Amino acid sequence: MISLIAALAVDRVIGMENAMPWNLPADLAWFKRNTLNKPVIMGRHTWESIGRPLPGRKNIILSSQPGTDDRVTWVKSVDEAIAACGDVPEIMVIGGGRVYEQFLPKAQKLYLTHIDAEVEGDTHFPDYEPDDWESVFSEFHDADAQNSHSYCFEILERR
Ligand SMILES: NC(=O)c1ccc[n+]([C@@H]2O[C@H](COP(=O)([O-])OP(=O)(O)OC[C@H]3O[C@@H](n4cnc5c(N)ncnc54)[C@H](OP(=O)(O)O)[C@@H]3O)[C@@H](O)[C@H]2O)c1
Ligand SMILES: Nc1nc(=O)c2nc(CNc3ccc(C(=O)N[C@@H](CCC(=O)O)C(=O)O)cc3)cnc2[nH]1
Ligand SMILES: [Mn+2]
Ligand SMILES: [Mn+2]
Ligand SMILES: [Mn+2]
Repeated sequence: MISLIAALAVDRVIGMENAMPWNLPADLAWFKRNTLNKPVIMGRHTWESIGRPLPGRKNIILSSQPGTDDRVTWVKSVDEAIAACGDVPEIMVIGGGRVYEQFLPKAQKLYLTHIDAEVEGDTHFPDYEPDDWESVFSEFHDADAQNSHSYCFEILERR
């Protein structure tokens, strides 16, 4: 099973200048809980944005060029990325925009955080057809002293 996990600001913005400009510790904690002990697939730009391997996960990087770091696994196509995960129950695709586009048709589950923040950005999450997806979990949180915007955790499953 393939799942996508992402955090979306208003208008599906997910990034600007190869960064995420907000800081929401509760959402990073949610990301860690839902990805720990699972393989994670990311594109090369997202690898450069994170800047280090994510511990406790098999890190798989898509790039058309040879890898430059043997602490992670480098693959050259979507099918190779999936194969490199082995026989696991759930593969997590962690972006960015181009990677989400390619994996969305193959995904059964979306873990989305909707952040109430207006962000200028240059990268968006794919347009997804709402009729294809059932909301099975949602949890709203107001802003607090640690998290400066309100946010909604949602899990959707392909109908
Ligand atoms: N808010 C969130 O949830 C979230 C999550 C992830 C990322 N982001 C943001 O998203 C942005 C990065 O997204 P992006 O769309 O620019 O880049 P991306 O999807 O991270 O990376 C694209 C790169 O991945 C490689 N790639 C993708 N598909 C491939 C394929 N089928 N075969 C081989 N290589 C492939 C290519 O690398 P080569 O050029 O080396 O071939 C391509 O240039 C940043 O702003 C980041 O902060 C946000
Ligand atoms: N909901 C969600 N939020 C994100 O911030 C996110 N980010 C990415 C890609 N970028 C990043 C950037 C940093 C870290 C990171 O530092 N993660 C630590 C945080 C642990 C914690 O804060 O409790 C990790 O071990 O996962 C992960 C992914 C992909 N999907 C996402 N999905
Ligand atoms: Mn092929
Ligand atoms: Mn197999
Ligand atoms: Mn806000």
